[PDB]
Amino acid sequence: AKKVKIAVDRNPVETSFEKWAKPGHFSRTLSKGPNTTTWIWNLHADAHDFDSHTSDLEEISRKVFSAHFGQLGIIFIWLSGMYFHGARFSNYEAWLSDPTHIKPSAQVVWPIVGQEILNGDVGGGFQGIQITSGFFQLWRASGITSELQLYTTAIGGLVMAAAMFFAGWFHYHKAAPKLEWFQNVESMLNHHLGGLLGLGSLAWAGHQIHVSLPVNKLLDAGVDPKEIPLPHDLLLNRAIMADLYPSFAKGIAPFFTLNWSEYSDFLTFKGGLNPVTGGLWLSDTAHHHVAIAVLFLVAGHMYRTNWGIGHSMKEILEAHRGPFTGEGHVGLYEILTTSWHAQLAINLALFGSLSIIVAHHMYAMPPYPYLATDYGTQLSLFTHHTWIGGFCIVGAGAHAAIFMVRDYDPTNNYNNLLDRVIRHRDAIISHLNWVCIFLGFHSFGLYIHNDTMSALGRPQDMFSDTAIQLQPVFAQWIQNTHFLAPQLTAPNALAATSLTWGGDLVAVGGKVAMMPISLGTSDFMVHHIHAFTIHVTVLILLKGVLFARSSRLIPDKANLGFRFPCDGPGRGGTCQVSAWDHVFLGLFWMYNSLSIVIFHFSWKMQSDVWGTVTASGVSHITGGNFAQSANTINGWLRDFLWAQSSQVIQSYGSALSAYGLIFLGAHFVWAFSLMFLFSGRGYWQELIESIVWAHNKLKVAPAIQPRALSITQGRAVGVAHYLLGGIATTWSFFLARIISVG
Amino acid sequence: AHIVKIYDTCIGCTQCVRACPLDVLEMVPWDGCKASQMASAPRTEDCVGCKRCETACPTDFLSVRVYLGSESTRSMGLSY
Amino acid sequence: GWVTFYWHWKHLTLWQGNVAQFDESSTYLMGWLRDYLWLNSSQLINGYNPFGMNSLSVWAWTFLFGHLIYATGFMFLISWRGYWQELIETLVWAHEKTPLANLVYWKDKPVALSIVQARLVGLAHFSVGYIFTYAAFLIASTSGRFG
Amino acid sequence: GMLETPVTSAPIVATYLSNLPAYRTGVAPVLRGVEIGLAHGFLLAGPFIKLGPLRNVPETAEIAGSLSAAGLVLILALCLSIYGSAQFQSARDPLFSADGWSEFAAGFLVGGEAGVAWAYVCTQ
Amino acid sequence: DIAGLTPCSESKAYAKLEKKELKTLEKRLKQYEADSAPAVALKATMERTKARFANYAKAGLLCGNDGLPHLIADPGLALKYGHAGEVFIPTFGFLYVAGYIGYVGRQYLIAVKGEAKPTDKEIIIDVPLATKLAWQGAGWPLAAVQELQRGTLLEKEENITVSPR
Amino acid sequence: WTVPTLNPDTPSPIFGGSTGGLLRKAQTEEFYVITWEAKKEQIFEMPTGGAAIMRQGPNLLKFGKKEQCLALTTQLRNKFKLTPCFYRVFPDGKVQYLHPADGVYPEKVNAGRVGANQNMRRIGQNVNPIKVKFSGRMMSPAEI
Ligand code: CLA
Ligand code: CLA
Ligand code: CLA
Ligand code: CLA
Ligand code: CLA
Ligand code: CLA
Ligand SMILES: CC1=C(C/C=C(\C)CCC[C@H](C)CCC[C@H](C)CCCC(C)C)C(=O)c2ccccc2C1=O
Repeated sequence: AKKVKIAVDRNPVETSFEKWAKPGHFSRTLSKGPNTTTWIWNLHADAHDFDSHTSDLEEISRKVFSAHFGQLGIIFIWLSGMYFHGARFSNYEAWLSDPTHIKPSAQVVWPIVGQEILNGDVGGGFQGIQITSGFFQLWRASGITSELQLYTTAIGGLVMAAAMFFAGWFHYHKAAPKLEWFQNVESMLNHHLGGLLGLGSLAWAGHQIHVSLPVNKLLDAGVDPKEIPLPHDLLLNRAIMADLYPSFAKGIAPFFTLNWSEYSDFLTFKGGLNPVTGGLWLSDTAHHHVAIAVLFLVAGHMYRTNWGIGHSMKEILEAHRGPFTGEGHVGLYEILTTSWHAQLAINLALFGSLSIIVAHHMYAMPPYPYLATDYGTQLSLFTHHTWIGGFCIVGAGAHAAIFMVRDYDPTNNYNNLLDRVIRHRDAIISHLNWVCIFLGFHSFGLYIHNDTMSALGRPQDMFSDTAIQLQPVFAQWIQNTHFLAPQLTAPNALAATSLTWGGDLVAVGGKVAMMPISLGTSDFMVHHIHAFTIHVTVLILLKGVLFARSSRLIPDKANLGFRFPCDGPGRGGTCQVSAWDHVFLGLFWMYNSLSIVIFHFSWKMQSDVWGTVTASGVSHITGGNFAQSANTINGWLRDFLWAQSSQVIQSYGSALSAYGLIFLGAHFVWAFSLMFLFSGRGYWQELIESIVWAHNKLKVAPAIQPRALSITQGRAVGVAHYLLGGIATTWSFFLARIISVG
Repeated sequence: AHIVKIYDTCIGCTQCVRACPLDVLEMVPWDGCKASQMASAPRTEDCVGCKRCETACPTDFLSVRVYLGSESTRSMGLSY
Repeated sequence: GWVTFYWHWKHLTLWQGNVAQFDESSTYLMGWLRDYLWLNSSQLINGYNPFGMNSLSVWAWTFLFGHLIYATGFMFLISWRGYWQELIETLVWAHEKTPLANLVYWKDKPVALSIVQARLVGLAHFSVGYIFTYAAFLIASTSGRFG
Repeated sequence: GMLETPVTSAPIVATYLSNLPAYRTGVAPVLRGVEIGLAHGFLLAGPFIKLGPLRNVPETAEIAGSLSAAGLVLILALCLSIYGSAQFQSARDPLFSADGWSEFAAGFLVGGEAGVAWAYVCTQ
Repeated sequence: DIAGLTPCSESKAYAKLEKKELKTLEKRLKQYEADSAPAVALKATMERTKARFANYAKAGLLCGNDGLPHLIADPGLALKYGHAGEVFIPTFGFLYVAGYIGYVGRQYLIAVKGEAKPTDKEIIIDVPLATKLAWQGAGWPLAAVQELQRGTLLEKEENITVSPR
Repeated sequence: WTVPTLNPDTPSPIFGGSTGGLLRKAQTEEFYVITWEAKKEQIFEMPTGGAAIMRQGPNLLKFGKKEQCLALTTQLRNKFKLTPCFYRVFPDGKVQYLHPADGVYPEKVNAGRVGANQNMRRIGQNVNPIKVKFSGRMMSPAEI
């Protein structure tokens, strides 16, 4: 019964610049200094690999804790800059008056070498680069109405950034928590559930109830922003609040007398979108965060810390034991309290999956005012948070394999769930292998079938709505069920959560904010492409984790490590057997799969949702050509890539000309990467020998011997440039397109 | 079967024998070096060609060399 | 490729009489991408479309056929043998344990392609896709424009 | 040993397989070929008729689809024959021998084509 | 003129190009106020545009049928017709700087080879020595030639490692 | 030292089993058997995946290829300080013994071994490929 308590060590480390002048001090191998250029790369590669610098878990934990303060401090500088640039280099104040006609802008370029052309005409008597980060919509929702309010937040952001860097220094050099402190998982969950998420949600509900709701109620009514009461006047004067919301006339007595229905005027359950702004009702959002606050505060009292009541996480795991799984969840608690990599593998997996869920829900239920009709912001936010989720998931596979090689110990794992999974890995991979082959034929083969039938003049033989049909009946049933939910299954909800299920479109400023989305044969085909490319990515990453330690090819792969190039040309060749190489290959397939996801979103929205409302009806940007054209590969090449890339390639001479340059430059970086992927360092080391000879001939040869990159660094350099070039190419193509037409 | 040759620059460090994951190499008495021992390759039919032995040889140039040759079930490292 | 792009673009402008386009647009790389590759693909990719097809549908089909063989070559050049040999080992296990299929058996033990073989196989796909893509575009752009 | 599992080792599953023509020993290879060929041949006609290029023709659809199913059975019979030639060139069951498999392939052709023809008669 | 080109000052297409660029700037100007911040910036751009087209014509460049300046690279044609400032003079401008940078780096590399641990003098630069060598590089062409004539510029063939042949 | 004789009835470790074990090759071409003595019951890692408990006293395991046997030998020797030995077993019932070939592990020099594939020259003293051309087969200069 070890008590939960604060435990630190005083002055564990000395604050000196001595080690700043001795590169490689952290590692025994690199401390001796460089002899070849390979040393330089090894310095940066192993800088943050704490688990390999020392075998002491306590020393590892202390570095992780303070390295996290540095990450927090950097985000505050970044957040402070975004708020500061909104105050000083933006047209936010003009945007508040005419949100539907003025383009948000918060970056201005200096007039040098003729780059001032990038300062485009955005509206409000302002010249600058149009932004797609959606900060203007966020600031309006919170109630910000002046650049002074933006300026104060930026100054507060810098103070927080200074506090974060002080905390990191303090908790590493002055008062470093001990290992027993870090292992109070029950205590940490209690505070992070009820304290971080719980009180954070309640505190934000306080801001919305007292600041956001009154300010946005008057803004929607048409009141001039400068004439709206200041947030503190709303807080101090209950009389003003009563006018906007009569419930405030009764104070907090209804809350304590359980007459919660009195607050129905500002704690609503409307559903749908606000017709004036096209975003979610803020009164709905306030009741959301009040409900979420109570749920998490209750969640934070589940685990036992010091007073008997509560649950022991170890006891829960050991009680869940069945007939089919041997010992069961035994041994997981020790794994998850002694391996940082195991914790990181889980957290990256769900944090990445969460970021992808955010992308889907924010576009379908636009939570900010004027977010929906700003098509550039909608496209950018969905695409940004899909890419973030994709990288995090691939990292989850990377750090699951690191655990398997370094932190896995067979003695603690005998006949438990983890052990039994390893003992039928061939069954898992063989079945997942077949599923991927099945999904590739029956999804991408359909496109090849349609392309061949179309080229042969046999349109009646294609898979399409006017031909052999493939209707997503299951998805269509769910769309109808959610559309009728308010009638019978959610009686107290006035409207459906989203307008995608069905109903009538909402138009703001003559543009569609959201309307029902219909699923047809093309949607059926593209969705099963997603299932195919996701399943393949699982195969590559899961295979690396399950075979990290050994396989039928390399029986002792664990001893070789997590990151090695091969085990030589024997046995036919063993290139890229290490678990690190399964992340390297998994990155390509993740990039392949998410590229189709963001092409699917971009074409579907322009074709079927986005458009201009007129007297006759809705005219969409691409005129509803998704249904008939997206069933062939040729349709994607012609109608999507070739037609929509018109904007980016005609950008020269305009404010969007920067996107044209980056479109070419991205194409360059991508092709440049194939040099590293298609070659090997054997050629390059011999090439450097001849180059070194010329320098030797001129007495200008370096003391640090030039070396071709290692085998692994060639693969890492290749994939990093491949991803940057590919992703930046889509980034330029999307923004130049949507900003130009959207 | 691969071909493995030991050259007279061997210093008898034994690192090639330790590195080999198939017990292809062994040390034998010799008089051509201070260690009075030399590497030997009596069981090359079990060699797979991994070249871990070459990775472990300190001499420059190598004193143990592997020349990949005809393939077989053993040299191809198959368990099926 | 650079030689044949240069020969083709300088001649298309001559054959249309508007040599000024090459003189003005050929000095920067956006002109090549915009005024040569993108501009002259319009007829090629319309060989077959949701409304019908014409005589260029064979070159439109071959154009995508080339892109596919080219992209398939990347697989043999980027991913190397060790990954595939270990994957094939679970396929060997699956066949032997499957009832009603282990009655049939192979005579040559399945293995992954060799290190050297995959470089040739990847280079062959890369070259074929290279050639077929430009052959379809070269003929289609020139023939449709005038022929 | 191998990972025991109900699918790999169960009583009900084992009995079902033991009654299939492939595993039913004591039967001449030719007869097993006919029994196996008939089952596959009968099914093979389905997809060709419903989804073939001439599926929408009123009466030609049945003939064209079945005639293509007969062709595929002929190709499969060749695959069976050459497989026996390669596999058995030099044991408990007669089927797994050069003599047994050659009879097996011949039976499959006779049974398979009969099944395709029998499927056609069902339609008309 | 040279190669069929004509002076930009006398080129019809060159003059028309200036109007197009100024017209584009003027079109954006009329959507702002007289002395607003955007208007002042646009007016500044127009002044630079007018200055640029006057400078290139004053420099006596040659314009093609495209009406854009073209440069002359042959030293004989450049000095013959006063185009030395396009390529010829900048050629010797770059080489002086390029040799300056290369010569300074070579001097520093030789200097630290005598030290006990040359490798640590490369990742961690000896700034006092580097600044000393930075200033002395202004006379690199003189120093470079004298090394060549004294035979200390190149290593001996017998002191350079080479592969078997 | 004399060549040990394999005892097929030797007990095997406590292992549930896995899908990474022997295949049809063991029944047609060959397989490998490794045996050793255990001082106490302990958990070790199977090269085929998973964890097994070694019984006190003799233990016996069967593997699909030689490298798997010698991978387990390295573990037992280096970590648990045991002294295993393994054989090659053919479907006909013949048993071939190896590692240690002469009873002493190859890392340690032992009298009586005869040098094999030893060239009394350096790598740089091999003849050129032209001088071993048309020798009836592809031959490296190192072979001659
Ligand atoms: C001025 C204050 C100061 C000083 C003198 C030291 C001194 C020391 N620290 Mg401490 N430290 C400080 C502040 C300081 N620290 C702060 C503020 C933190 C909180 C983050 C830490 C956290 C910390 C950790 C966790 C560790 C140390 C360690 C060390 C030792 C080596 C550090 C080193 O090599 O840094 C040289 C490193 C750098 C100069 C890199 C700076 C990285 C920062 C975060 C900036 C990141 C910028 C980012 C990449 C920007 C984007 C890049 C992109 C644009 C390209 C040394 C005793 C290490 C130690 O004792 O090891 C035994 C160690 O593990 N420190
Ligand atoms: C109610 C208490 C509480 C709260 C609010 C937090 C909050 C946080 N913890 Mg947790 N933590 C707690 C209790 C708490 N913890 C306890 C009791 C333990 C010991 C078992 C831990 C152990 C722990 C570890 C080991 C780590 C965290 C980390 C984090 C941060 C995760 C990133 C994030 O969401 O940043 C959101 C950012 C903000 C909300 C703004 C900055 C932080 C504000 C000001 C809240 C400060 C809360 C703090 C505990 C209050 C006292 C500070 C000081 C005066 C003593 C986050 C700030 C991770 C981290 O990033 O550390 C740096 C991390 O590595 N915590
Ligand atoms: C965390 C969120 C949060 C916060 C901070 C607040 C805060 C506030 N709400 Mg709000 N509210 C919230 C959530 C929140 N609310 C939610 C979720 C709901 C929905 C149920 C409401 C519904 C609601 C209503 C209906 C009303 C308020 C009101 C108020 C105000 C007065 C409350 C009151 O009577 O307090 C009573 C007393 C206290 C809170 C204790 C104060 C203790 C002080 C700070 C101690 C200081 C001690 C220190 C040593 C002294 C200084 C010394 C120094 C100078 C030397 C106050 C600004 C009322 C108002 O005026 O609205 C305009 C009001 O009518 N709220
Ligand atoms: C919370 C996130 C997180 C954290 C804390 C870590 C932490 C760690 N990872 Mg993990 N990882 C993550 C996410 C994370 N990872 C994700 C999302 C992936 C998938 C891509 C991976 C994939 C991964 C691999 C494959 C490996 C690690 C490794 C490591 C360890 C050493 C890292 C190191 O030294 O980097 C040092 C940092 C650098 C050398 C800088 C990298 C710079 C990149 C390539 C720049 C890319 C472009 C840039 C962002 C934008 C343009 C820049 C401009 C200048 C052009 C360390 C424990 C390594 C290890 O050995 O672990 C045991 C290791 O092998 N990680
Ligand atoms: C366009 C390029 C391309 C193509 C077609 C493939 C195809 C494939 N890859 Mg590969 N891959 C590529 C690029 C490509 N890859 C690249 C660039 C990389 C490097 C990053 C990789 C890395 C990689 C890995 C690491 C893996 C794959 C996997 C796969 C397979 C997925 C499952 C499957 O069988 O689908 C079905 C097959 C197809 C869709 C191929 C086309 C089929 C056509 C359209 C129909 C059939 C034709 C028909 C029979 C007519 C033939 C006539 C003729 C005989 C005369 C498949 C063979 C995974 C795998 O093997 O999973 C089992 C796997 O693990 N790839
Ligand atoms: C890179 C190679 C190259 C080439 C292809 C040319 C080509 C040309 N040069 Mg140039 N030239 C070059 C390099 C070159 N030069 C260099 C490195 C220098 C020294 C810095 C000069 C110095 C130079 C002068 C001084 C003159 C030319 C002239 C010419 C033209 C006719 C004579 C000539 O050079 O014939 C072919 C070129 C060669 C065989 C290579 C060597 C050329 C020597 C150095 C100059 C020959 C000048 C010639 C005797 C003049 C006679 C009168 C002329 C009107 C017929 C011709 C356009 C003449 C001109 O302006 O004509 C209109 C002229 O007067 N060149
Ligand atoms: C090109 C290439 C190389 C050669 C690339 C190298 C050696 C990296 C070059 C990095 C820079 C350009 C050199 C170091 C520059 C110094 C830091 C000094 C710069 C000083 C100023 C100019 C900034 C490989 O080593 C390689 C290895 C494995 C597979 C593929 C490849 C591969 O394709």
